[PDB]
Amino acid sequence: NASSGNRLILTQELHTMLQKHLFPGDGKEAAAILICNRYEGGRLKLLAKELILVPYEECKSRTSDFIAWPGNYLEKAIDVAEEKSMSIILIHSHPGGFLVFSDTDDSSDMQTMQSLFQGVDAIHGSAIMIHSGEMRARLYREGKFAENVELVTVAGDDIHYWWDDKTEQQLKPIAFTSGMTDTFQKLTAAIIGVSGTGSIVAEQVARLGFGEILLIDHDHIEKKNLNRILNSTLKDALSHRPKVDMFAEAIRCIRGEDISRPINNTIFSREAVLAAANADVLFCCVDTYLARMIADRIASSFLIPLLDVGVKIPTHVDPDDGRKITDVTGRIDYVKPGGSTLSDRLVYTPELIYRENLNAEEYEEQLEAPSVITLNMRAASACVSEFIARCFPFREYPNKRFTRTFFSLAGVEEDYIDESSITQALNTRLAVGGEEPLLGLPELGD
Amino acid sequence: NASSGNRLILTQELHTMLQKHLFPGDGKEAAAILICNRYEGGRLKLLAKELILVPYEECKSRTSDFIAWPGNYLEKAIDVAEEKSMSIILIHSHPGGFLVFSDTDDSSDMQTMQSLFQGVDAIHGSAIMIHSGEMRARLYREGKFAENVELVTVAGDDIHYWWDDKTEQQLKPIAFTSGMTDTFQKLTAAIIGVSGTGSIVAEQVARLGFGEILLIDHDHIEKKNLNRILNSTLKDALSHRPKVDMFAEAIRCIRGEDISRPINNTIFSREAVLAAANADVLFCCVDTYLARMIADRIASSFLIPLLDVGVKIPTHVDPDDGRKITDVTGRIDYVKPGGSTLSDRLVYTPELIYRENLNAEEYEEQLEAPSVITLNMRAASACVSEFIARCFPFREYPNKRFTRTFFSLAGVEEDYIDESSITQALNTRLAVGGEEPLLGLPELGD
Ligand code: NA
Ligand code: NA
Ligand SMILES: [Zn+2]
Ligand SMILES: [Zn+2]
Repeated sequence: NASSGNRLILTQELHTMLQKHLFPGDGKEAAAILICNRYEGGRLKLLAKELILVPYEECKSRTSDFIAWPGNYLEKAIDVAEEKSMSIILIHSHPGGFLVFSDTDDSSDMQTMQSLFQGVDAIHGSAIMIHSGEMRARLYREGKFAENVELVTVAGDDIHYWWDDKTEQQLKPIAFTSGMTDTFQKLTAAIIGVSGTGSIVAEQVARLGFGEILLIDHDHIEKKNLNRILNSTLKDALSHRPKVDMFAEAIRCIRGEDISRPINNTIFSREAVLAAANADVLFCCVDTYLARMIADRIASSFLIPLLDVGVKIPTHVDPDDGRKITDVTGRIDYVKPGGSTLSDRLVYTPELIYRENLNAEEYEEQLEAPSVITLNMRAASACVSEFIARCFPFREYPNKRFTRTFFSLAGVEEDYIDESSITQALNTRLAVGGEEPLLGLPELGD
Repeated sequence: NASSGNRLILTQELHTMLQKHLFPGDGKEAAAILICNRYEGGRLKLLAKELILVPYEECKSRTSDFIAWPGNYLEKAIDVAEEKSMSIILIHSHPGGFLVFSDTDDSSDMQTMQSLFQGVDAIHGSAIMIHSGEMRARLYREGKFAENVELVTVAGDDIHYWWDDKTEQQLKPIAFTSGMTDTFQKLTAAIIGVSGTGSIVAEQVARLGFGEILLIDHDHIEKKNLNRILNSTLKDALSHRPKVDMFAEAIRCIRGEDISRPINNTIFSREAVLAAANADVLFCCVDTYLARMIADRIASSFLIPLLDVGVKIPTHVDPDDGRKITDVTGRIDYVKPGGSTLSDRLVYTPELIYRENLNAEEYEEQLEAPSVITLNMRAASACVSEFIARCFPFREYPNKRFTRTFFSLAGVEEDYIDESSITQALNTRLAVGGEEPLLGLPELGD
């Protein structure tokens, strides 16, 4: 499938360190080793986890077109990878060259990939980088060539997609053009919540040409939903139709192809998490602290960029006038793997999740923003535009300045927070993939 | 129908003058006369055109609960109305009172309405105002009571809807609540252009609960349209389905009721103009100078508030990088009857319309914003929110400050222009209704 391609994902931080080591300035090849976890869902994703730099002095020969792999650094990589059968990717630079593997590279790989597989029974591979930072990679199974990596990607402040070469033109597209659609057609988007905002995110993702669209929601269409959920009908409400099934069918009719994957479940489930982990981008549109935390942990664990959107209309009672709107607000948060998280930004806290679960049990035992499509659309359009701006930069300022966006329609103000202003906690789950218990939550354990 | 109610429409300027005369501060009743044109479409609309203030000194008696109508001012009103059979509305104030017609008012009307009809064979009526400016009115046919006016309205910087009293609660609703839906259910919206922006405007108007939705467009769904037009399907494109018929059917399914009126024609037609003139609000979403001028003239002629929206993505070729986005922009203009127009704001000019028509003929004889739903949604959501903000004020600043809105997503700036900063030309077509040739354009003549 156009939505079954494999992935090698590096964090921005690891990629920056790698590029700096591979291009010291003397124009000679240099070497490094990436040790990766894997997620083997509908597509294979290699998740860069550890980096070993091969010192220049340790390489018996370094020239502008060759580097000798010191055997003991292969062994050091085997020693890191052995316990969890991690994938080992050997990387070298092509200063003054091109992103093409040479005959020497092929013949070297034939030797080194057999050594790596004898050390660790796992998929391994090799990669090359040019000075710009762009990479190509390929994988070897049982120590013998299997396949190129379709996509090497880094979701930084800007999102970088480096595609395996084809005979067709593959220039980076400009925002809002048809090359944009070409990129999106090879990507998978996950919509968490087919909500007031999420149905609008999903509509845009569909019409922008994304190749696979996961829809995650356990809720149903109701009469109260009809003022907000795109594509929903009165008939849908009268049969309490699941939101994900309604929207999957809409996408099928819009696109002429069954490219949506409806998951009728809460995001707090093994089913939803394992499906979402396959995606190339997460859009979190569920207005609970729990859901935002799950999305946060998926994004870190599986190295997926995350866009989180919320809106609010707080009200108060005025002594003289009665109930009044207090404010009308929206928030868009972009989270890059290894950058500050939703937790760091206090979008949720342990206490807020605790109180929210208690209140849900109180509401269960016992058993103001009613018409808000305009606000939902104002926020959801900004949310998807943020993804476009990071894939195909078009703003007059660096994308890092817009890491958080807050707007008020009552105060007619919009403010931006730069990534560098956000304190970061230690991120223990980065690139751990599906290590059990899933996301560190025993409730999701196997 | 809930969409067949009649209307008495005053301009903000006339209403302000009327209220000032009716409430000089001595707490005694005062009197004035409104002379109105009419539009008799699917609903009767009285369009306030001229105002005669009855001087306090000319009234034989003025008390806190009575005023004597001087007969010669009825004759002056007859003399103004005679040529074009205009409707005459007698207005007096209720200082310290309520918006209820008294027995004295009923008995007075029985006399004066017969005199008015003997003078001018037309519908006439009477109205009352309290100090706040709120009004009630009723109409007399052949000089005898016929019916109350369902809605007296002034579209100023704020939009005022004064509804005929019912046994049910009728408090002014707060933005984004259910009372909002109650107001909208009695209104007619006209969507000019079921375009990238117009289909999103129409979707919001539908789900917000508007009672009647006119859709005006001659264009069809095509494959190139599927990345932008809400509710459109591949099947729609394969049969080149008219946009208005596609969207009318969507609205029927969404709302469970056939409340849309699809007009498969250009706005530059007698059919479209006469349909639009029935509306309570115009949304202009067609990106031609001609269409914006027609909408401008409809709004002035029939006293309809107008929201005009456009977006642009100018591009340029960079010597070093190739084609680049120059800017990514949107514009929302609110036009109130008697306020500055789209012409005043140079949204179109005679020269721009002339050149546009020549280029269309050049293109005819001979025979960059391709994927832009996110921008269309960002602009269309702001456009409908602007209507909400003026009907149910919720901003921390006066609505007049936001008469024009300009935003750039590339420069990350949004600017507002106040009505008071815009120069106004003489507005010769204000409240002339369907005087021929329609809109002053011989091409639309009968
Ligand atoms: Na970090
Ligand atoms: Na004027
Ligand atoms: Zn090489
Ligand atoms: Zn009275």
